[PDB]
Amino acid sequence: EMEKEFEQIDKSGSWAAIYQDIRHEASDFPCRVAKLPKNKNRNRYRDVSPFDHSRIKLHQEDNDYINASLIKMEEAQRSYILTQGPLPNTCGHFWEMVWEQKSRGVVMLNRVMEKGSLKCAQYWPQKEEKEMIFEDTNLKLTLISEDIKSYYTVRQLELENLTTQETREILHFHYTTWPDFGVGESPASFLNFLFKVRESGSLSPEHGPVVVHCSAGIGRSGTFCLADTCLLLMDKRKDPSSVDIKKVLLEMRKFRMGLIQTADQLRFSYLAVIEGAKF
Ligand SMILES: [Cl-]
Ligand SMILES: [Cl-]
Ligand SMILES: [Cl-]
Ligand SMILES: [Cl-]
Ligand SMILES: [Cl-]
Ligand SMILES: [Cl-]
Ligand SMILES: [Cl-]
Repeated sequence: EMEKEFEQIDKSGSWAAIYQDIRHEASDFPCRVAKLPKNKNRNRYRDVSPFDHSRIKLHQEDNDYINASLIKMEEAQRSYILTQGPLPNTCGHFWEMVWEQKSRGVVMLNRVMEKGSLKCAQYWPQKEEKEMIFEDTNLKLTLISEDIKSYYTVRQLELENLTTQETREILHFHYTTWPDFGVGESPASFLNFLFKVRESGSLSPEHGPVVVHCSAGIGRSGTFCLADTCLLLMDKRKDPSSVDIKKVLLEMRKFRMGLIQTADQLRFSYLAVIEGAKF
């Protein structure tokens, strides 16, 4: 069904056109807080801001602002936090959000440098003996172990609230092989990565929402959540062919602007959901 629609779009070459229809129909909500002067250095890209209604608020006494959005998919019964790659001055905010929102997993979809450009701060420790302390938000983060695989790496991190000395294990799922240009010929390793995140329990409703990021927190991140939600909808619905990817994406874009940044990414999402549904 969805498969048929896919071929028709490909035959007619109308990916660009469908994607531009999505951009035109997308919600527009205010982002007043994101745009306040005092928040200029908390945004990686001035063109990518959380809506006020869905922005994650930091709890500590201080500016509550982080560039992160809660995406609550009602029907699919899953929530995600989509955020930008942390900046050198917002790594403490980032981990503070993970703590306060009770996330179990963090999903990273870029390498810290790609095509020789910085997309994200080194916001986690690379060596066991060199833990990170975020003095502004009073948190300690330790690498406990890491499982480096061919197409992704999973790290076990210990996050300690230095105020309470409570500790939590955070799973860091780092997809390290998203192509430097365009998207993957095949969705196979992206889909295997998604299933590994699922299998870990990080997406379970007993935890806070998974934190998902890339550089701006809308393109690859949008792909990840879009595919995951569509696959949920396909397995839950009495009629699985009723899942409309374009509608699911528009619904997601009520919570954060600009999810899926290119017609290729849109096409890749279709591919990933189609291939995924089979599995
Ligand atoms: Cl201000
Ligand atoms: Cl939904
Ligand atoms: Cl492997
Ligand atoms: Cl699941
Ligand atoms: Cl990215
Ligand atoms: Cl739908
Ligand atoms: Cl857009």
